[PDB]
Amino acid sequence: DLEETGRVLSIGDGIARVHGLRNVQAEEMVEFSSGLKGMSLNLEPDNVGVVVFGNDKLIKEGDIVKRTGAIVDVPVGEELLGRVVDALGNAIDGKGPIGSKARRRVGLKAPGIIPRISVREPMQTGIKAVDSLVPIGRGQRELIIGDRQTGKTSIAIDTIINQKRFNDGTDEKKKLYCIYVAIGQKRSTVAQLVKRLTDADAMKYTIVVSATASDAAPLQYLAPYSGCSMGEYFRDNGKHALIIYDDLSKQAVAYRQMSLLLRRPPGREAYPGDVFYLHSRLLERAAKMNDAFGGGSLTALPVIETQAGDVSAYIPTNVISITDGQIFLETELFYKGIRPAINVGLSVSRVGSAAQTRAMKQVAGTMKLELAQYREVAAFAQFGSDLDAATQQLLSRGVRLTELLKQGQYSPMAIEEQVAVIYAGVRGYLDKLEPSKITKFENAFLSHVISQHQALLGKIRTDGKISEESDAKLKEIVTNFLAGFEA
Amino acid sequence: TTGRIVAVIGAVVDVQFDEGLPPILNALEVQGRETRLVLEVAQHLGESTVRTIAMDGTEGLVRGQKVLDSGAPIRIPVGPETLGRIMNVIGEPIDERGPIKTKQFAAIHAEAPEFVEMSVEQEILVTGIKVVDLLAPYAKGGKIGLFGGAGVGKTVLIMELINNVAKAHGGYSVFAGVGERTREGNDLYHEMIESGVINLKDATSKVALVYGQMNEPPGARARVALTGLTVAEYFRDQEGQDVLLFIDNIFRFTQAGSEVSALLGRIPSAVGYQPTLATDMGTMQERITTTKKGSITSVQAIYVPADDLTDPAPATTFAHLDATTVLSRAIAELGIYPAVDPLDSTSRIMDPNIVGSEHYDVARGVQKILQDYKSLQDILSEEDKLTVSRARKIQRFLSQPFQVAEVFTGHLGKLVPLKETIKGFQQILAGEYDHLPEQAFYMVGPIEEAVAKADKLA
Amino acid sequence: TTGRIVAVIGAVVDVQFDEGLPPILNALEVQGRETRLVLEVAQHLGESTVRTIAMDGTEGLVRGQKVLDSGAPIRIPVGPETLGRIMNVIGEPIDERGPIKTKQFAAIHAEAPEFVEMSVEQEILVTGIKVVDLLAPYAKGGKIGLFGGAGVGKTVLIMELINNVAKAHGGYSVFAGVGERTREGNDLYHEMIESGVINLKDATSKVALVYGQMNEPPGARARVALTGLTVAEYFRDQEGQDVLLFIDNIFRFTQAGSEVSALLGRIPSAVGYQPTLATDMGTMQERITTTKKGSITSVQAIYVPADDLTDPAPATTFAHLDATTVLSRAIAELGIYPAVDPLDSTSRIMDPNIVGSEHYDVARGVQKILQDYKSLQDIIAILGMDELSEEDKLTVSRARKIQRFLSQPFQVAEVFTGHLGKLVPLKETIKGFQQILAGEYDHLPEQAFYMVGPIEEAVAKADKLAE
Ligand SMILES: Nc1ncnc2c1ncn2[C@@H]1O[C@H](COP(=O)(O)OP(=O)(O)NP(=O)(O)O)[C@@H](O)[C@H]1O
Ligand SMILES: Nc1ncnc2c1ncn2[C@@H]1O[C@H](COP(=O)(O)OP(=O)(O)NP(=O)(O)O)[C@@H](O)[C@H]1O
Ligand SMILES: [Mg+2]
Ligand SMILES: [Mg+2]
Repeated sequence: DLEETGRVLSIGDGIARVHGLRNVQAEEMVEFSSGLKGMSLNLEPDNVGVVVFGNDKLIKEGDIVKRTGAIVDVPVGEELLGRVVDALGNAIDGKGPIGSKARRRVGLKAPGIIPRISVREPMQTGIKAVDSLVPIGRGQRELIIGDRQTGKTSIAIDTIINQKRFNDGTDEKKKLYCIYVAIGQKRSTVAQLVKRLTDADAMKYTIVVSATASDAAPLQYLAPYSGCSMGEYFRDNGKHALIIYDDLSKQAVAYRQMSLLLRRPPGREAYPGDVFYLHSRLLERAAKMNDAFGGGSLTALPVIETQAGDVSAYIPTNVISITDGQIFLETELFYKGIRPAINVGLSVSRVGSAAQTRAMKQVAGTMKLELAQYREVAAFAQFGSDLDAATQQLLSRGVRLTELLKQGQYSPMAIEEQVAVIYAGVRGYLDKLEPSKITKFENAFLSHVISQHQALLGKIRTDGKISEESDAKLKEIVTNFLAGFEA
Repeated sequence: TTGRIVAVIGAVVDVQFDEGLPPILNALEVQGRETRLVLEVAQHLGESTVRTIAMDGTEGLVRGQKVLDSGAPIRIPVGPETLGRIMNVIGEPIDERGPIKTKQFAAIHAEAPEFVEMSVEQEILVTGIKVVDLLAPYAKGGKIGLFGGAGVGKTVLIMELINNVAKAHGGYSVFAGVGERTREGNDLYHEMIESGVINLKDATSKVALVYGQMNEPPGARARVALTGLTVAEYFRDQEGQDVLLFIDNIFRFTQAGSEVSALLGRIPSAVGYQPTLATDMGTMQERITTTKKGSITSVQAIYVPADDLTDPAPATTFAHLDATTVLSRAIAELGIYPAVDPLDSTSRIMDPNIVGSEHYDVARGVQKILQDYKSLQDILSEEDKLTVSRARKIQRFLSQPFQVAEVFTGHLGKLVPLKETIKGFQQILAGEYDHLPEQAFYMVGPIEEAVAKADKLA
Repeated sequence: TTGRIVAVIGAVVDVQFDEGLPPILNALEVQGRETRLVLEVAQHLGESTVRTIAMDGTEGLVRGQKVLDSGAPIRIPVGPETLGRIMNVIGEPIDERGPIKTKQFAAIHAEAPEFVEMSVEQEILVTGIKVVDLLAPYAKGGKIGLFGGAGVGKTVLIMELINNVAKAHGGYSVFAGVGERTREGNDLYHEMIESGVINLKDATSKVALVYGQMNEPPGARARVALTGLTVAEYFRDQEGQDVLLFIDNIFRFTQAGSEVSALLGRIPSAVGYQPTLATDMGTMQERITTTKKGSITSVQAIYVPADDLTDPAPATTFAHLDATTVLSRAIAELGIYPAVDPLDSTSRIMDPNIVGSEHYDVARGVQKILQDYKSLQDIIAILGMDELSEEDKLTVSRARKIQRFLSQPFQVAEVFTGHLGKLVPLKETIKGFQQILAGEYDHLPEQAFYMVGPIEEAVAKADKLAE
């Protein structure tokens, strides 16, 4: 039966060439005699090129390969929350079977033009620089991009940790379920990651999909799509999900391996012609649904690793163009003390203000301009001791605002707390303070306003802005506090 | 005749035919599927087998699956019924509104007009937008590079262009979203409905939409510009119109061509581009031109890879451009709308022979004064102080309220005839309004409205 | 079952079998050889033919020569009796001390420990090297990588680590010499006999040695890392106790793979590498790990071809590490040894919650002053130092002193420096940099800070440089 079965002609480097299987479909999952699965990526006149989901030591020439009516799907639902799974939704945390009642195909088409409505609901990271200057809304795709060790994962982890307050709340609408897809990472890194989320009490609303460095290439290739389908269950049921793809550079490497070994034509950087199509199919599935379709959303935060800051390499170029905006991280910023190391000048969100609350909108506009004006002049901050008061004031203000965009890890901020800090800088109250003392100021200032002035913070969120009365109370707290702090 | 699939490798499908082989570029229809899968013939491999590029995903295809030769390249609905509709590369409605009920269909691969059909007429296409018409005017049958994108009012400028050309020339527009982000395709459609350039309740729509979205295979994104072109060609070649064609964006056209070339196993050229980079560009671009029946004029959003103007992609594209519209965040942050950079935006037809002698001099004068203004920004005498006040009022007069922005801004939009634009800027250069204030020139139409705004500020 | 060689091209040997085909990874034994020649099955080509990689030279092989399937992958001696011995890729003794008298053996190919087997414990491992301890500290049981171009200091650093950490280690150590200098293997061997770490007459040896150096063909170089780590895996899982694993140089594993890639019939990826670079690396690296059963503190020297850290080999290695020490020719060329780039070295445990806020603050302060100076250097090379404010030129002078206080004479580098080796306690490292940052030595000459141990020696040097 060479219609529903076949025989291995050759096997090497995770590619089985199979004779027969005449009735196999493109991309169909088939099964080897050993129990290993494989995907039929190359249908040729005289063979099927099958990519191996495992160790090829278990596949030999002449081995039988069968069609099984297999569907490449994954478990989906609320039972995955708190669980660590592999690329196929198998529990790898040792806590037993997923209690899944529903499943979904990993390879599905994105919603088209009509079922969508414009992105308008804030997706709050709790990271001042992002929420103020690179705002993200629900349904958006926002790239996190930079060299190794520039703080990319940390942005994602703080974002996930930030959702606890909405998720512990009663406003069923602000709630955001999270999915962290690890691709190509080492297992101990992923364990540190999950420990961090567990200690933060973030695991209970997070799914971790993990296809690590020793997992076969096709498993790493599938992981994003598997994660995506899990996200789509929430999106299509009137709920909101956030997915992180950490990282798509590693997924593209896995796909390149398979492509080259299937002898598909190599292009720039040896990537195949369909490598853009690989990521665009994935990233288009993040969407904001109109009310007619339940009004759910899937927000994606893909991660891309650049090499020596080259944002114009092949895979970076692809994902930059695909996404709605980018958060650019830089090594010189990181070591200068700008952490998170966001280049605000280059970073962009095409969704913009539409993803921002009134409270944030009333302070972010000013900060954006004052920093933009500062950027034109910043070059001679250590060389402009003589120039006139106007350009001196631009530098003084801009250096101060830059310090206010610095943030520690693992403590994402409520919006009212963010705007209270940005308020102090933009209204000039910190213009006389030594720049190197600002981070220390903010830590203590924020702790003071949270501890004692919870009525003021509540009012900022109650009103949805800083009113005249809130402005008055803030002026007295800040100015008196600053005097004591710089003693 | 009916062929059979013999190979499926990603978005490349080989089909064997027993009788007559379909010529290269023919559309083939895969049988036994949910939605329409079109394959475009790319190569005759030998032994009665053709290589094809898929227009949609190839998952689920089986060797031996039946394929029908349609007898022609991809053919799409053309005519008035396309206006206000959204179709894909293969001419299907994707706006969920039913059939596009045209009385004619047309092949998306058409040869560029012959040498004998060329119109030697170097004519300006009046947009009614002050910055554009005076300083960097559009030429009928020309190509315009549109620079910028986010927060610089690109979509509003596009919709106002659509509005103005229809209102003043009776010419329709076609928008081709090449590598369209689905979210942004949705946004654009709804913004067009709100501005009124698309009407869902009657036959008064001014644009036909053609979307080739980012999640579609290389073949689809490479051909969707030709689909847009073909819709535009109907209005020129059948209805004698001066047509506007928008391509957003031309780099993703080139990118999709490169992907297609790679998939077909063609050896990449310098910087990884397709060896056919220039010919892929030329066969598309040359269809945009003025002929004896009418013209297609094209505004093309250009992305510049690595900010390298010498990169093969923009370098090849620039060969075809007659003008640039540079949208600047610096101009936007000054509150000037449209945010067109009046110094960076250029036009080949800014020539005393082509435009007026009056046109050329006033433009050259406005260019010089705005340059001199930036030179005198570093440092005045009575001659210099006179030119600084004049150039600032000229900066404001380049701003303009758009009809498309009427529902949002609340202010009435203005379409300014060419001669009214020229005289207005001319009179400031002659200093007939040195007696009048500065902010009286901000957001007006003809210069008479600036005089009317000055009276209101008394 | 028996096969016959049908093709020989360099290290790549094709063997045809009439009956039972050997599975991929199986070790095959070539018949009629003076010394044991192993072929490892890499591919099934079809037509009853396998493609193999040789573990030694293929000179003298003939088409038709008999090959036996061993029925398993390469299996090597493991256990206590490997200690004090030197083994090659296939587990043969190369120290001329007779058989490895073990009765326990292990295949060099094995599955990586699962996710459930991971340990999240991370505590500092003090090295007594100022730059490392201050800025990018190592973790006990963590994965440490030492990156560098040719000749910048990877081996000197690993030898110093062996000196400061391994010589007083209470458990077992494994050193794997992978594609490096045979001379360095001989140096190390005799140094360890002198230090008593290896004992030739009793059973007290604490180090197992495994070597396959750059005189070997690529097959040996491709597999010798697995041999060395298989030895370490035994000590981790079967003895349980804390294991130190040193590898010099793990790049040579990936390079060996690139040497044979074309002959294995693969289209190249970028920069001439095998398409399988990342998955090959992953399957190997994921075994080099602490688990719930036992701890491995792994220190891997990682070569950087053409000094380009974006080269696919080192680029792909970063993600496998908990601490990275990146060396630089631009720093070494100034006489700053160890040539660690303070602005390109990182550690998971560089966290205020782990190392304490004082350690963290001084380290971040040091990195800021150095990055600030680096960003100014080129501007003042043209416009002149005189253009700077007293604030900027104060941070220039301070940064240049900090750069110098980061240098250190190593005990293993005395033949290069002319200076006695110094080991600096963590407390003193922190204190010294804190003081320089605070401006407490603004009055002292730059050079007093160069090539010393603790801060007191800089003070002492300042007096000596006077008269
Ligand atoms: N806001 C922050 N403040 C201080 N330290 C930070 C911050 N964000 C990240 N870090 C530290 O910077 C280091 C790198 O951050 P990480 O989030 O791992 O970046 P990455 O680019 O994802 N690294 P990798 O994936 O390993 O290339 C870690 O040690 C973090 O603890
Ligand atoms: N800490 C040090 N102090 C003084 N000199 C050093 C030091 N490290 C390296 N050198 C000098 O530089 C040479 C090369 O150092 P070494 O550690 O052998 O380089 P490597 O990075 O291992 N190069 P390779 O093995 O060729 O990839 C040494 O032999 C010394 O002469
Ligand atoms: Mg990371
Ligand atoms: Mg060395």
